[PDB]
Amino acid sequence: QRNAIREDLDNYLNEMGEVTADNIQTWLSGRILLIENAAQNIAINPEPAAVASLLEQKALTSTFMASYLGDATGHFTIRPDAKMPDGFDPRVRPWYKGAESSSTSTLTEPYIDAATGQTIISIATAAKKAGQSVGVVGGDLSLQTLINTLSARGMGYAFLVSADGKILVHPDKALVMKSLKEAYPQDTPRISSDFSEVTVDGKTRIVNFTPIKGLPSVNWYIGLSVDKDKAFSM
Ligand SMILES: CC[C@H](C)[C@H](N)C(=O)O
Repeated sequence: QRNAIREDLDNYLNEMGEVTADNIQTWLSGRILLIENAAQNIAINPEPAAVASLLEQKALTSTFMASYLGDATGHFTIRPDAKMPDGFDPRVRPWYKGAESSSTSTLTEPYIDAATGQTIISIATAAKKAGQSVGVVGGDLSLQTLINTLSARGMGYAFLVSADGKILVHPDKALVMKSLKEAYPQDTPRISSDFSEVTVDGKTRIVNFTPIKGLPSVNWYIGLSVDKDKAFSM
């Protein structure tokens, strides 16, 4: 009976994957624009009084945990202000290196925030004034915000996985920054497969992967994992 509507279930799961990727792409896109705008505006006049005033504005401080500018001399400005660890250097941080490596904006993987000590991600971009970089701007979003975004939509759940197979954001915090192989050792889903049927705790799940279109610099996927019996029962 299943083998007759199995192509049907594929169609629903692909649809659910697409919708989820679309939403995330949309939620991130406005935040990417604010950081880009901040960087465009800094490049206007990169005097440090100006920078501070821009990063203090409510549109940025209500949207990000903090935003900041770092330069090639090692200096930085962060708003809201925070006590940084001794010897903190913005140049070595994943937002800075990421932004300098790309011709456009970028998004980090999860990393440990120097300010709060919590796992976050960052949107970052180089502020270019007339072709020349003047530093890197970024904004921090917490993993909990990202987890909350994903879990909005009883078959299953969504998670965010990079195109290298590293889980970035998953409702089970234990699996954050684990590869697929490490998180699903017994029976590993493969991105190369439209659908991967895997056993988790003696139950079959169906896992697909949907690319998130329209992100700058990164190729990430939405993963969907659904209980096979619940999915078919539907
Ligand atoms: C000023 C940079 C901030 C603190 C960034 N979240 C970092 O951890 O590097």
